Amino acid sequence: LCPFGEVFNATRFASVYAWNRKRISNCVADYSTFKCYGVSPTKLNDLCFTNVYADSFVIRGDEVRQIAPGQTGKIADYNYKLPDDFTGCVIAWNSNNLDSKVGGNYNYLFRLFRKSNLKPFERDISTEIYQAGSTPCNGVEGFNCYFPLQSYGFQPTNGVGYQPYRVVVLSFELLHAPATVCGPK
Amino acid sequence: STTEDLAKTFLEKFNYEAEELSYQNSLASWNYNTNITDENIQKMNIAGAKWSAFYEEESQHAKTYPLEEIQDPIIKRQLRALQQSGSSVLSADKRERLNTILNAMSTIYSTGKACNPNNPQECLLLEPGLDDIMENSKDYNERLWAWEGWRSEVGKQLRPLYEEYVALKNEMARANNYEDYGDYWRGDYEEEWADGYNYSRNQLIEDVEHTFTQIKPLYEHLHAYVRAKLMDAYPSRISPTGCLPAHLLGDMWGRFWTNLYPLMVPFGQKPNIDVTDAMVNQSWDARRIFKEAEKFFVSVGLPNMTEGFWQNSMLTEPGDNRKVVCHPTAWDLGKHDFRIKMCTKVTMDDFLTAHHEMGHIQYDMAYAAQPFLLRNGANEGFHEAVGEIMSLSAATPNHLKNIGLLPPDFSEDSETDINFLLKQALTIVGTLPFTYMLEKWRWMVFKGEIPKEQWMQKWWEMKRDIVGVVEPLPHDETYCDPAALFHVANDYSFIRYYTRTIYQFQFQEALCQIAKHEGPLYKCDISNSREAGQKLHEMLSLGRSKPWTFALERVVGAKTMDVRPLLNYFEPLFTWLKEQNRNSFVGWNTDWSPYA
Ligand SMILES: *[C@@H]1O[C@H](CO)[C@@H](O[C@@H]2O[C@H](CO)[C@@H](O)[C@H](O)[C@H]2NC(C)=O)[C@H](O)[C@H]1NC(C)=O
Ligand SMILES: *[C@@H]1O[C@H](CO[C@@H]2O[C@@H](C)[C@@H](O)[C@@H](O)[C@@H]2O)[C@@H](O)[C@H](O)[C@H]1NC(C)=O
Ligand SMILES: *[C@@H]1O[C@H](CO)[C@@H](O)[C@H](O)[C@H]1NC(C)=O
Ligand SMILES: *[C@@H]1O[C@H](CO)[C@@H](O)[C@H](O)[C@H]1NC(C)=O
Repeated sequence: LCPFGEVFNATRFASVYAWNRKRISNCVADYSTFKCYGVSPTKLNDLCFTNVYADSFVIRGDEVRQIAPGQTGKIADYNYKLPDDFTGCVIAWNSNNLDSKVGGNYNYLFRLFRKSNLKPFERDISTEIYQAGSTPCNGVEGFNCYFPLQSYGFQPTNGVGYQPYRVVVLSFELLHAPATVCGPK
Repeated sequence: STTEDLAKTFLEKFNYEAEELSYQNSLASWNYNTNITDENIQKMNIAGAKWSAFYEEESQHAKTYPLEEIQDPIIKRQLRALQQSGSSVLSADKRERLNTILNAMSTIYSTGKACNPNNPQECLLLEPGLDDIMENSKDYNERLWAWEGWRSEVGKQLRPLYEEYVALKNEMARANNYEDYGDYWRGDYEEEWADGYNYSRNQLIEDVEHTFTQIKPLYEHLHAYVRAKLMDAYPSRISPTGCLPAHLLGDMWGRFWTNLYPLMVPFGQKPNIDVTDAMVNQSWDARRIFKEAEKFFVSVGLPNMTEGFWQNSMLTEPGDNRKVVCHPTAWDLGKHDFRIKMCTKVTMDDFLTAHHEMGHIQYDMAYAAQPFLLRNGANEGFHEAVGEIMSLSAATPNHLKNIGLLPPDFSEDSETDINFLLKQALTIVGTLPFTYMLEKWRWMVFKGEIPKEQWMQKWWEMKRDIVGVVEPLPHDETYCDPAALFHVANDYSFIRYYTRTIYQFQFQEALCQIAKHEGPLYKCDISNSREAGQKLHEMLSLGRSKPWTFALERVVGAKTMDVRPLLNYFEPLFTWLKEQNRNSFVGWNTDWSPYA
């Protein structure tokens, strides 16, 4: 009665920085790896679905284990963290032959340094040269003063453990938002 | 406001950066030795140019400002390697002679040729003319003229790098900003540190007598065991009771001693086994050998390989104008890319090499979780030295016992064990003795106080002492044969004895002890054993986080080196060899010509 699965068959996945968040309503659906907490994805019909908070990213193959609330890791520290009120799951699948080009794809970034703690779902767009010496760097490369971002370099020849994956994360806030299941009388 | 985190990022960014350069150089190298075209003949100098720029600039960055106040020796050593470098500071006019004597060897070797005495122009390279005589025919003059042709028209063009070296080069390394370079060419193991133990290296060399009192009087018995059993080798010219010959030593540069042993034949007829024809006769097939030699070490609690490796490793020989070195190499492409190339041909060499290759490609992922600066096992010497002992384990009928048609009690009959398959004792150690003065040559010419009465005179006294070589036409001390070693420009190791030599000593003090046999590897179980998996697959991963002595100890139980693996495993023929002959005349007997 409504189209639901736009994000599963997506065309391209954005960078690991710009998150994509959509609001929808009154839709439901059913079913390489899948694992969630609230309820079985096939029997989930027995509960009230209220809020939709969708996102997706690209993560190297092996470190899919780091996407969970209250974990440790550089990628989690600099991109995304989750709170103690965890309600959701992480879905991913391998698309090496679909996302890797023989020449090599080198258009992705990450972060290495910070200055303080970060609240979940926070962004800093500034890319100014990083100073730690007493004498302030006025834009001199090196000497602890550099540029933060760095590429990734994926190829189809890369190994299975480090082959690219497409990452899907769905968050449903258990607020009083409307449901997506009903019937006759 | 601390220097630790100030200097750490400098290490981390380049540790993240170097992966792309390493990967690109790997594909370039593979493309070249697989596809040899004029477009590909030059890959290294252009692919590693960026790597060399990175290395040099970061070396000048880290060198000029040191890291005095750091409190973690593991990290200090880890950044020390790329902290210190050089070889690009000295003046060209004087450093050019040094790099010339180092490098110009390869050019003359590439333009060299050795040929027949009656082949003026049309003739072929060195190897095929002389390497087949001992195994095929009996022709004397062709082998006899070898050293004369060498010394007259093949070894004479190693002099332009010769005459200056032995005359002047001993002292002119004073501007090398180090103690010396022989310490790094044959001594890059002398390192002293902290955290519980201070470790040394000279105990791995000074124990010659200690560790081979049991093998030292072996020439003194073989000198008569030749007449005892090896008579069928060569009569009518070789002295029966005199000295061992030295004008027919066997080869040109004295590498191995395996070209003179297999000449005792008491019988000719036998239903032997062979990879050429007997491969598939007795309930065997050639296609599933790769699957079953996997099963034997994967059914122990490991999962199997995907089809990616299967389609990446094609099973056809090059054959055509496109050709690769049919010798298979465990390609360390990195980034979880492990690949091997081979030729379609069944041989026992092929089986042993394939076994070593799958051992490599299986143990490699144990440390796969570590970042770039730890991409190797405990020691690369083992990764290429254990091929021999795995081949030895493979060459035994445990396979026939495991497939279950010929029962294991079908031991070889008595008259079948004496012919061909009981000579393996000194094949490894027959090349050891003549390397000590070569190893110490720089170690005692670095001083510069040495006089000219001793250049390398010790050779002849060592032969008189242990071996009994009576020197023909002299390649004497004036003719510095060690200075003319062939692999000088190929930067292969000569650091311990030749390569992966002395690190093999103390590790096997308890290998089969853990593999639970009272004695040797014979009847020691490796297959279907639960203890083998937890004895190897979890501990075969060290990294740079812990010193190599901890990895050694966790296997052996002792820090010092011993020789207990040299146990009664070799007894069944030592009981034939070393009891009787302690009376006969060995070596020099004053009945022949010494100078000739
Ligand atoms: C590695 O070896 C084989 C590869 O499939 C597995 O054993 C076989 O598995 C298939 C599929 O499950 C069965 O149909 C066969 O009967 C199995 N053969 C046996 C048990 O002899 C084995 O399980 C694999 N190891 C792992 C950990 O997956
Ligand atoms: C390593 O060898 C040390 C030798 O003496 C030390 O030499 C230098 C490094 C100075 O620090 C000097 O004061 C020292 O006495 C031993 O002292 C040391 O114990 C050895 N290492 C270990 C772990 O025992
Ligand atoms: C599109 O989504 C469906 C939903 O299950 C999936 O089966 C299919 O493989 C996807 N791709 C294509 C090309 O249909
Ligand atoms: C070698 O190069 C030629 C032409 O560049 C190409 O056709 C061939 O496939 C290459 N060899 C391999 C093994 O790919």
